[PDB]
Formats: sequence, structure tokens, C-alpha cells
Amino acid sequence: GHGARSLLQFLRLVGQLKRVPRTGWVYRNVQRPESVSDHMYRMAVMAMVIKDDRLNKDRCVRLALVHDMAECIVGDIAPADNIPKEEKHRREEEAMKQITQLLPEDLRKELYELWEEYETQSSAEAKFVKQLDQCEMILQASEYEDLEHKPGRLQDFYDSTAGKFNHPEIVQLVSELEAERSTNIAAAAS
Amino acid sequence: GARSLLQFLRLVGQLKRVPRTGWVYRNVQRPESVSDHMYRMAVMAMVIKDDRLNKDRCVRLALVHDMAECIVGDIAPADNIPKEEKHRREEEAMKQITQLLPEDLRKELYELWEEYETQSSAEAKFVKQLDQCEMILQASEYEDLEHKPGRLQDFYDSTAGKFNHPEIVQLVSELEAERSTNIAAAAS
Ligand SMILES: [Mg+2]
Ligand SMILES: [Mg+2]
Ligand SMILES: [Mg+2]
Ligand SMILES: [Mg+2]
Repeated sequence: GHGARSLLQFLRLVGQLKRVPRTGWVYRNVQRPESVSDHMYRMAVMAMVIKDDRLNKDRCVRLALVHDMAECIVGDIAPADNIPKEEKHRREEEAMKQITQLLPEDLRKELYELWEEYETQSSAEAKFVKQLDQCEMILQASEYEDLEHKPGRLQDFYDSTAGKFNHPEIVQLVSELEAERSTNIAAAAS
Repeated sequence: GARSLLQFLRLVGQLKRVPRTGWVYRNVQRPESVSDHMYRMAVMAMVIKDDRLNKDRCVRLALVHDMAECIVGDIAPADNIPKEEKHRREEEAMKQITQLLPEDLRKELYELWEEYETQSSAEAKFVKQLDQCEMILQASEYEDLEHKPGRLQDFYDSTAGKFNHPEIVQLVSELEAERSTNIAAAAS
């Protein structure tokens, strides 16, 4: 039963994503921060409910579910960790090779190529998912601010996404989030 | 449009903060969320092979099946909610949740949930087995982390005879054998 054993080892590695807290929240003292799998779950849902008939939605959902999968080995590397982008890529690529080698060859190839597609940021689906990633993050940031009753506290996350959104539907979402958020901050400040 | 979609996504976000109830009831420290549970199920639908199943449908079913819990919470058998009442409450919640979406998506998302609740399609029945399989996998993982093998036996007992898809059966059999070996090692 080497096949079943390998699959089980694969699913245990995947399960480690539940126990990897998202690093940016930890570094900002968020109580009970979300896991990497929480982050990917809402991104996948976003891909299902944001309309764009030019995009292959199935591909978008799968990219969302695979894009941070290397984190079960590498951990969630944050800008504050000061890891060179090429070193981060090397670590993540090596981790993805180790993870996918536990799968039958068709699925090994598929899962790896999906991760590669996201990393490459060429396809429209990959670029769309990158925007979902950033949108999900700033949405989560405002949710923590609200839960804490500390509006504006996580402003650094918003600043870091300046100019990064361009998809028509995502842009409407972010604008509505920012209008609500900025108005709340102004009211709290006065 | 956007304001209601944002409300929808915030509701979906509540799933990150709903701990899976069975683990809470068994004093598991730092239990997984409902969204953690669905995430791994979705990955399982991606990597467990059966070309007679619509895999895209399986993934989507996994992502929607417990979505009503963002409003009603994760109801457990311990909670003693009649099956009919649990369905009534979840149905009500899915209606409330999906009415935040444009007509086409509202219908699509609600019908996905309904397919799962109905358990008619082969995909729905497969995802139901993924649900139970993911659960007992997580139970073994908690036992391992605690170094208390056998402690969460009840979750295994509750799944007895609920598996029949050959790939899922093989995975469950391997899990069971690895676990029982650990339990035997702790016993002597
Ligand atoms: Mg990361
Ligand atoms: Mg991400
Ligand atoms: Mg439940
Ligand atoms: Mg479930």
C-alpha cells in the first residue's frame, strides 16, 4: 500500500497548513490569527463568486488552492523576514518538488504546473489570483481592526497594496472596503 | 453590487473563526476552523482520482458544503438538533447568504449546497465521504500531537461502515492500520 501511504503523507503535509499562522498577523500581535489554509479557502470562494467570463474559473480556484501550498514546509515567509526573492523561490520550488513527489505522476505534474503558473504571473488566471490574494489580505486586515475596535491599526498592509489592483470586479470590492474603512477612521479620529 | 458582495465575503470570513465543534467538545487545544476543514477536503477532491466523477464539481461542493456554518455555527450530534431542524436552519441560512449575490450566482451557489444536502449525485456522495475521511485524519493528527493515541476513538466509531468509494476506503484502511499500530505500541 505504498500508494495509500504516500497519499496519506501528502495529506498530513497539507494538514500542516492549518497550523501555520499567517505571519503578517502574528508580527502585528493579532490575537488568534488565521491559518494559511483559511486564507486559501476564502480566496477559492472569491474565485467562485467573482464574475469574469474571460477567465477559466476552474483554473482560478485550483490556483488559489495550490499557490501557498509550499508553506507547509517552508513556513509563511514575510517581507519583514528579509529573504531575497530568488532564495524564497528556490525554497518554495524545492518544497513543491518534495510535496508533489508523493503523488501519482499525472497529479504530481498537474499540481506542480499549477504552482509554476502562479509563480510565473503570465496567465490571466494567475494575475487574477494574485489580486485575490492581496484583496483577501486587506479584507482580513479590516476584519481584525474591527474585531479589535482599533480602526486604522493595520494601515501598513493597505499602503503595501497601493496601485496593485486593476481587475474591474476586485477594484469595486476594494473601493467599497476602503470607503467604509477610511470613513470609519475619520469618524474615530473626530 | 459590491457592498453586498463585501458583506457576503465577510460572512464567509466568519468560517475562519468557527472552531470545529467536535474538537472543542474533546478539549483539543487550538482546534481547526471550519474553513481549514473545507480547504483540505477541496485539496483531497483534487488529488483522489476517479475520472467518472466531475472533479470541478467535487471541489466546489467541498467549498460550499459547510458554508451555512458561518451563520448557524458548526452543529454537532452532541447538540441534539433534530435532523429536520438542522436542515431547516441551514437552508434558511443558505438563502440569507446567497441572496447577497447576483441572481445567477445566487441560484448556482444555492443549488450546489442543495445537491450536497440531497446526496443524490455521485459527486455529493463522494464529498460526504471526503468529509468523514478528512475528519478521522484530523482526529489521528490531534492524537499524534498530544501523544495520546486512541483518545479520539469515538470519531472513528462514528464513521463505521460509512465508506465505500474504493480510493477513500484504501486511504481509510491505511490510516486505520497506522493508527492501530501506534495504539498497540502504547498499550504494551
Ligand atoms: Mg505567504
Ligand atoms: Mg497567499
Ligand atoms: Mg459541521
Ligand atoms: Mg464538513
